[PDB]
Amino acid sequence: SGFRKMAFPSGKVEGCMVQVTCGTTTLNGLWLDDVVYCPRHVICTSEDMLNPNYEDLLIRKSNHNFLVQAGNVQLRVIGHSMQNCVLKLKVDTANPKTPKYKFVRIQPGQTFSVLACYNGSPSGVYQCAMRPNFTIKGSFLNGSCGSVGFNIDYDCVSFCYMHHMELPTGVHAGTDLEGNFYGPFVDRQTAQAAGTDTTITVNVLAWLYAAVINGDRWFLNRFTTTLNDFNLVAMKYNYEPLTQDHVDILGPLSAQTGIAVLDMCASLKELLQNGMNGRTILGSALLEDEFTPFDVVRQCSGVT
Amino acid sequence: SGFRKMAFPSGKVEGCMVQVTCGTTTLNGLWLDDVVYCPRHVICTSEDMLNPNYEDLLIRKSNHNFLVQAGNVQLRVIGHSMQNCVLKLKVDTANPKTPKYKFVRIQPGQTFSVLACYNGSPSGVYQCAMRPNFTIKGSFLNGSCGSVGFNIDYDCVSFCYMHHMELPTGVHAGTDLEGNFYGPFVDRQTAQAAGTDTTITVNVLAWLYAAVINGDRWFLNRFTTTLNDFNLVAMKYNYEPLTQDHVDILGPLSAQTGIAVLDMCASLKELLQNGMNGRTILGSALLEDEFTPFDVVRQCSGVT
Ligand SMILES: Cc1ccncc1NC(=O)Cn1ccc2ccc(Cl)cc21
Ligand SMILES: Cc1ccncc1NC(=O)Cn1ccc2ccc(Cl)cc21
Repeated sequence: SGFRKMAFPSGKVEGCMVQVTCGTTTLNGLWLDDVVYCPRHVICTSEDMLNPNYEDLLIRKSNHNFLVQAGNVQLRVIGHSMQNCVLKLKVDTANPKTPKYKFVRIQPGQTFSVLACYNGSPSGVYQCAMRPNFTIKGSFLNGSCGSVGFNIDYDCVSFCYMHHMELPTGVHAGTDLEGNFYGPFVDRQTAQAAGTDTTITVNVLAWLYAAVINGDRWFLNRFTTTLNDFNLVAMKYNYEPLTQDHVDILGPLSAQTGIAVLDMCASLKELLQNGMNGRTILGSALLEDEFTPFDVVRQCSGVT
Repeated sequence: SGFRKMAFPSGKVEGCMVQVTCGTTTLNGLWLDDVVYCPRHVICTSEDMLNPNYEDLLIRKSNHNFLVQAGNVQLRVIGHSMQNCVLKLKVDTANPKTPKYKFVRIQPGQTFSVLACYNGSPSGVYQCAMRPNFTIKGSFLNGSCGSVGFNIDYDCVSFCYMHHMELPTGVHAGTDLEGNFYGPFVDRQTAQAAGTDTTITVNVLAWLYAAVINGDRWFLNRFTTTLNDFNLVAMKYNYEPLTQDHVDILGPLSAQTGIAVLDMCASLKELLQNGMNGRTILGSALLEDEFTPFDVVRQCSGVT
């Protein structure tokens, strides 16, 4: 019992974190096999960020200009290439701590763990969600660039995010491990406003199922609804539209609890229309949307 | 920017987790040097839990009855002893992944990270606080016993908690690494109700300072208060009394923000008396009390 915002164990990713310095800029790198991945803005000065021409800036850089330090030892850089917004630094030594891994590009609403690092050293781990506006609400300071987001399935680490920047509104933007930004963000110090941060409805329903499994049942009502009726309410509250795909993904939670998905939708509808009335659900006074149905099943079954 | 419930990186603790089986009971063990620490109820059957005599039960156990598996390899048990509510299993091999460590007994209000494990394997990491009633609001299922709580200062892991049980109310009870329970709990399947779960006032104030540092300032008011006036309000709301020791610990946050501790107390007083009025602070609709002043400074400065 109990339901917590849980992150994946971070050891497998800690063994990959390195420090990358180019000139006067130091950020984090991810060392997998004989390649170190890092944000391409490591080649920039803060002045360059206003309007950087990365191909032109990169011409003035050689293998020896990229200083890569793993723990306290220096890695020898034998190649460097730019792939979208990330630099790939080929080193002469394969990372002995390389776990089994994949690079995946996640969709909005999907959750992942972040290992926040500074100077190649881990500071902490927390759980995030890729927002519907393709930002993440992380906790990052200057020097955190290159910190990565990931999921783990038994022994395989699926890297899904690399941190690049903070928007003027304090939210965060970054890329997948192929260097493609999530959303329309660009790695330049320019006006980049985020779109509407809508609520991930399917995750809120998953979290309502987690609450029922853990004993918080006060919000269960005598009503049901339809996908179309629910979605009218969800539109009004800036909630993502619920699809039959989402209903299907909630199937196992519906089966475990004996509460039909549409009945839970009706509970969520009343919660949206009437609020919590000073009450809490899983220790929260708001509707949590950063647990997917898979995270709920995982945490409620104890997958390791 | 951004403020998250952040856990310590868990790698150093993952390298210590082992599986301990005695008869038909399997739980987690913590392997440090040549000793494996685990809850003493590993020697019990579920029937034994109603009224166990641990010294008597332990007499029927020999070194070979404790099966300790680290990853997929078996550790040889050359000694076993009971220290309070934990068993110490001396093995013939020192854990090669033993980090620098200490055993500390924390006080209520102090926070720590939990590496939840099942069958000696890590499932996730989350941040906890030792409640004022000496329970923890964790996320643990059957088989999680032996999962540990810890803090890290650069390279030293301070182990502070080992999970033992869930109370009938879904809250959790456990010991320090010397086997002494936090609070008045005993390792027996008996009626154990928890005392009042009061709010950790000093942590709420630390989190209000974190909110100001991150831009959430709507709750700052034109008022001040005194320790005695504040404490009258704190009593009314089941908040822990604020001492001059707590004011002193908040000093660095007061200095960074330029907001006197008593002025922040007055903001907290109005928040208690008037509620949030449907507004949020650091994405929360309630007053968060599981960040200490040290956690706020740490996260807001980027200590690794
Ligand atoms: C300071 C901080 C806090 C949290 N997370 C990241 C950062 N760092 C930055 O944002 C660095 N940086 C500055 C201008 C700019 C433009 C584009 C890009 Cl990609 C990076 C940029
Ligand atoms: C099931 C579960 C979920 C979460 N956290 C822990 C557990 N396991 C237990 O509580 C096991 N167990 C059962 C009876 C009893 C009495 C005393 C003690 Cl020490 C352990 C006891």
